[PDB]
Amino acid sequence: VEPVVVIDGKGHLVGRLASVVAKQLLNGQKIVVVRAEELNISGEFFRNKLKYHDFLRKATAFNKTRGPFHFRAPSRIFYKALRGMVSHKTARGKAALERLKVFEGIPPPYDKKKRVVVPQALRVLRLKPGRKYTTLGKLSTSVGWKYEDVVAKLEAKRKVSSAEYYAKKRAFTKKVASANATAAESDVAKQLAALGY
Amino acid sequence: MKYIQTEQQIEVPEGVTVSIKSRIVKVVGPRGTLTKNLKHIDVTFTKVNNQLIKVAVHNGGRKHVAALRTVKSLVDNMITGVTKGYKYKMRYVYAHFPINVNIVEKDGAKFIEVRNFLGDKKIRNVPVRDGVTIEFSTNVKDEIVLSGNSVEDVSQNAADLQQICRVRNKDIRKFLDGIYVSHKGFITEDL
Amino acid sequence: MAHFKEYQVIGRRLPTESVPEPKLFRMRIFASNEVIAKSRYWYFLQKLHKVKKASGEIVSINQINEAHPTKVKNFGVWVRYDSRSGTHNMYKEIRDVSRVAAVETLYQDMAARHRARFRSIHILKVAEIEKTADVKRQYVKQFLTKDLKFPLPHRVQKSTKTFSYKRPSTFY
Amino acid sequence: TDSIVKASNWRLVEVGRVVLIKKGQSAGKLAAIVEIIDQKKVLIDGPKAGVPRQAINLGQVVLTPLTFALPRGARTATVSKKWAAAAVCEKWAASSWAKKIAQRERRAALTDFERFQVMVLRKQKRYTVKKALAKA
RNA sequence: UUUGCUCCACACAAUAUAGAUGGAUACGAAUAAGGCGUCCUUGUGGCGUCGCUGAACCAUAGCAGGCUAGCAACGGUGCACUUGGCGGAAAGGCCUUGGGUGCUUGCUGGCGAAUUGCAAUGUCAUUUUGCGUGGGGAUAAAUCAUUUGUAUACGACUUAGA
RNA sequence: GCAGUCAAGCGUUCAUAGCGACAUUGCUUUUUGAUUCUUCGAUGUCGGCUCUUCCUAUCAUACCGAAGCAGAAUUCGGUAA
RNA sequence: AGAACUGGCGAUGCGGGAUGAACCGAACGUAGAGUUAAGGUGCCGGAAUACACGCUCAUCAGACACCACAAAAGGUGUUAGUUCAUCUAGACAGCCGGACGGUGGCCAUGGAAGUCGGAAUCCGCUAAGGAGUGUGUAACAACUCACCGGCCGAAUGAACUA
RNA sequence: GGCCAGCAUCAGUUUUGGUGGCAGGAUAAAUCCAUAGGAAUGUAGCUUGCCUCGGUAAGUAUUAUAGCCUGUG
Ligand SMILES: [K+]
Ligand SMILES: [Mg+2]
Ligand SMILES: [Mg+2]
Ligand SMILES: [Mg+2]
Ligand SMILES: [Mg+2]
Ligand SMILES: [Mg+2]
Ligand SMILES: [Mg+2]
Ligand SMILES: [Mg+2]
Ligand SMILES: [Mg+2]
Ligand SMILES: [Mg+2]
Ligand SMILES: [Mg+2]
Ligand SMILES: [Mg+2]
Ligand SMILES: [Mg+2]
Repeated sequence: VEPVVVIDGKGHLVGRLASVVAKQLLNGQKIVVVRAEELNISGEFFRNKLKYHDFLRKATAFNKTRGPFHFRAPSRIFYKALRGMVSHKTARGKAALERLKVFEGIPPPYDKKKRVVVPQALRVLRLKPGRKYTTLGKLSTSVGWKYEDVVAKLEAKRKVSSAEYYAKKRAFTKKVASANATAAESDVAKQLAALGY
Repeated sequence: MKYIQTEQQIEVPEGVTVSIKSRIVKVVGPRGTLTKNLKHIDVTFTKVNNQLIKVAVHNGGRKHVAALRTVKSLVDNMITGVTKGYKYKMRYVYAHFPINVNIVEKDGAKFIEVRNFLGDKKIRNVPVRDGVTIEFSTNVKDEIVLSGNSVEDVSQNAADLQQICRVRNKDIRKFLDGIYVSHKGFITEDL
Repeated sequence: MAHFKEYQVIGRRLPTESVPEPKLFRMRIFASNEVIAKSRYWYFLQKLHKVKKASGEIVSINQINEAHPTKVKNFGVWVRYDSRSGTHNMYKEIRDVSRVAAVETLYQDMAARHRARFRSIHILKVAEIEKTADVKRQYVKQFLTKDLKFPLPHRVQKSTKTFSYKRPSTFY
Repeated sequence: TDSIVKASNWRLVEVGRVVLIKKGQSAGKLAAIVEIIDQKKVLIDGPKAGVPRQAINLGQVVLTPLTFALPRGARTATVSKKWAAAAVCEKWAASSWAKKIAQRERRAALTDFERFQVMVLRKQKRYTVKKALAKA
C-alpha cells in the first residue's frame, strides 16, 4: 500500500521473510530490508554454521572464481535466500530483484522512515518456544563477515538519536492526547462518537 | 506427556531479598548480590508470601519440567551463595615433586601460579574469577581454599585449577599428581 | 477415515428352509457413512462367524446418536492394531463429549503415535468410565483435579495483512 | 527490603471464564467455559448470545478478562442464570474491547453522506483542537 | 575551437517510463512480556489503563477545484526569504527563529458550471536529451610521434623533453 | 577388499586391554568375475616419466580416550586428509 | 538370460513424476467457455504460510510409488502401550547400623579358612545375614554386597512391544 | 454500408450468492420442563485444630445459603 515498504529484519526467520519479500517483489512492490544482521534462522548456531561450511566447500574445481560465490554479509545471505526463490535469470526476475534493497543496520535514508514487520515470518510468532535459533550477524562473523562491530556501533548511535526523537514525539503525543481529551464533551465530539469517530 | 502445570518452591530466608523481573533474577543477602539471566528456559516466577517464590512451567514436556527443577536449584544456589557462601577445598597431590602454588599479580589480575608440577619447568597460570577469594590453609598441608558467593564461579575456578594440572603422556593411574577438589561446602559453618 | 458416526448394524445370515429366523447378530460400527459401516460389519462378521455378504443380509442399519452430546466424559478405549511386525492390544483413555469424537481422536492418535492406519485398527471397546479414580492414564487424570485452571502462554494472533506496523505481542 | 516478582497475570482457562468466539456460526458472540476437556478443548455455553452448548477448540475463541462464578459442568439453564446474575454482558459492553468492536461495526455501517458528515465534523474538531494546542 | 565549456531561470521540441494516481505515518527492547499515563522513597517500585491488529492515524468538500461578500479566531497550511542548530553508514535530510505573502471548508452567503451530448486514462506524473533567449562562473589535458629501461612477444608499464 | 552384531573360547585367573570360533548383517567398486547397454564410416590399446586435484578405510605429524599404559617402547580407538 | 496372461513403448503427442520410450492420468481435427484426472497449492509456480489431532531436534534431520538404496544389532533420547511385581503393616533411590554362630562344612591342592575349583545348598540364633556378591591374602586377615534395620514419606521397579 | 464499443430484454452453456416450503431418523439426539434415585473433582450447614485480617485443613452432611449424574415421562 506504500511506494516503498521498509522491513525491520530483526528476528524475522530469513527463509519465510525471503518468501514474503520475493512475492512482494514479483508482484511489483518495492522492498527495503534493514537490520539484516539481526535476522534469525531456525536451528542451532552450530547447525547453521555447518550448513554454511557445506555451502563454502562448493566451488568450480578448475577455477574458483567461476564457482558459486559465498557472500558472507548477512544482507547478502538474505539476498541469496531471496534470489534462490526469484527467477533471477529472466528479465522479470531481474526487475523484481532491482525492486529490492537489503542493508545491515538502518542506513541514513531509512533511519527516519517507518519500519514494518511480517508476522508470518516473525520468529516469536512462528517458532515453538524453546526451539533454538541462529543469529545472522553471529553466523556471518563466524564465516568471515568483517563489519559486525562497526554495524553495532552505528546501530547504538542511531538508537540514541532515535530515542531522543521518540522522547520528543512522546511528549508531543501526550500534548495532543490532552488536547483531544478535552473538547471530547463538545457537541462535535458527541456527533463524531455517534458516527463512530 | 504435556503436564498441565508443574511447580517448584524456592524458600527465601529472612535476610534475603529476591527481585525477579522478566527472567533476570537478582538475589541480595548478607554476603553480597548475585544476578542470573534465565531467559532461555521459559518459566514463570510468582511471589507467594515474601518467603516463598514459586516457579512454574505450564503445558510442559519432559525436558521442560526437568529444566524447571534446574531453575529451582540454580536460584537456591544463588540464595545459598549470598547467605552461607561457597567454599571449595583442594589438596595438592604429588609423589616426588612438590607442587608450589602461589598468588601472583600480573596487571592486577591475581593469577594462581603453579610451579614444579611433576618437575615441569613450565609455569601454570590460572586466572582468579572476580568474586573468588583464594586462601592457603594453615594447619592443613598443601590445601587451597576458593570461596565466593557464586557456586558456579568458585567451582569453575577449582575446575580450572584441577584441569591445568592434568598429566600428559603418562599412565594417570600411576602418576596421580595434581590439585583435586577435596571438599565442597559453605563458608559459614553449621548454619 | 473421516468424521465418524456410530451405527448399529444388524445382519441375518439369510434364512433357509431348515433354519428360518437366524440369530440376528448386531455390531456398533464407527464409520463415516452407511456403505463403510455395512462393509466393516461384514468384515467383522467374516472374522467372527461362518457367513459372508452373499450368504447373509443387512436387516437394519441405524445411526446411534450420543445420549448426552454436551456432557464431558472420560472414555476408555480398547483397540487391537497391526504394527509393522506384529499385532498388539492397547488400552487408551480419551476425554471428549461423544463416542464419535473420542473415536476420531483415537484414530488420529494411533496414526500419529504408532503410524497405524484405519485399516490396521480394530475398535474392541469404547466405554465411559463412570467413576473417577478408575481413570488410569495420567494424561487424563491431570484434567480431573478440582478447580483446574491453566493459562495459555505465548498467544500467536494470526495477521490478516502481510505487513504489521506494531511489533505484536504474545500476551494473553 | 521485600522480594519483588513480576506477576504476568494471564487469562486462565477455567470454568466460568468468558470467551469471545471469533470464527464459526457465532463469530463474535460471548460464551462461558462450562468445563475443560483437554489442553486445547473446552465445553462452552453462550445461551444469552445464542451460542449453543458445544465442545470447541480453544483456537476458535479468545479468552476475555471476564470471569463469573459458575460450577463445573453446569447445564444451559444454570449457565444462563449465573450469567444474568453476574451481568456479564454489561461488564463486556463497558470494556474498551467491545467498544472498539462496536466502533468498527458503526464505521463499517456508515453511509457516504455520513462519511461526508464525519469529515466535516472532524474538520471542525481539528480546528478547535489545533487552536487549543497552539494556545497551550 | 569555423563562437567553444559549465550552472541557473524560462520557453519550445523531442525522449522514454518493470509502471505515481491522498501520506514509506522513524524509539529501543521483551514476547513465560510490554506500551502509555500518573505518583513516590526513582526502582527489576506502586497505581491506573491499553492491546484481542493499520478495519488505525493524519488527510480528505470547492470550474483536477473558479470569481467574490462577510462572521469568528490569531489557529492550520503552501510559497519564496530568513535566524540558528543537529545529522558522515549511503550524511544530501531533520528541527528551528522572525517577518512577508496566498489559501483556509472553523461558520454564514452571492455568482459560474450545461452540448465531452448515456461511458471511452479522456491526457494533470517524472526520465533524460536537444535548441533558443537572459544571467553567473572557469580559461586544461590525454594520446600518437620522440625518449627512458626499474618494463616488455605486441599491446601494456615506467621515465624524460617548450 | 573392508566393516559390524552375538559370544563358545584365547588372553596364567578374566568374554569383550587386545583377540575371538560356530553363525549372521552389511559396505566398497582400487580385485577378478557375470552381462553385452554405448562405441567396429576407428574414444590410440601396458608400463614408466611429469603434473594437478580429489577420497579416507590415517603410515607419520597435532590434540586426545583406552590398555595385560610403572618409565621407555608399543597396541586399540576418536577428532582429523 | 529365458517363458505365461494382460497392458503398453516401438508407432504417441498431451498434463503429472524436476529431468526420463515404457510409470500415473489421459490418448490428439481447428477454437471458445466450464469441470476435472494424475499431481499439486511458502517462493521459484497457477493454487490455503488452510483447518484439526499428535510425533520428531538430528555436530550426516526429513520430505511421496516406479526411483535412483541401506541392514543386523543397539540408545533413562522422546512418545504411546503389554505383562508381572513392591508399597502408609512404609515401596524405589539416597545417607547411617548390623551383616553373625555350628564353620577352617566335605574333598585333590604345596597352600584354598565364603570368594582357583568338584559336588553338597543344611542348621541355629534370628529383625537379618549366601556354606557367600565382589575387592583382597601364599593362606589368613581386612573391606564389600545380597538380607535385615535407623532416617524420609508416596508412589516405585523390572522384562518387553513399536 | 465499414471499424470499435455501451446498455436493455432474451436464448444456449456455465459459475457464484440470498432466500422459501417440505420429508426422514430414537417422527434426530440434545437443550428445556416434570419426576424418581444417586455420588463427588462434596454446595450450604454442622463438628474439631490452627492461625496476619479472617479462612484454611480434617470429618460429617446428598441440596440446603451452588450444582452435577443416571433413569423415566
Ligand atoms: K570399435
Ligand atoms: Mg577472503
Ligand atoms: Mg609411556
Ligand atoms: Mg580419433
Ligand atoms: Mg581422444
Ligand atoms: Mg575416519
Ligand atoms: Mg523399429
Ligand atoms: Mg502412450
Ligand atoms: Mg524424480
Ligand atoms: Mg502463486
Ligand atoms: Mg531397528
Ligand atoms: Mg581365595
Ligand atoms: Mg441467461
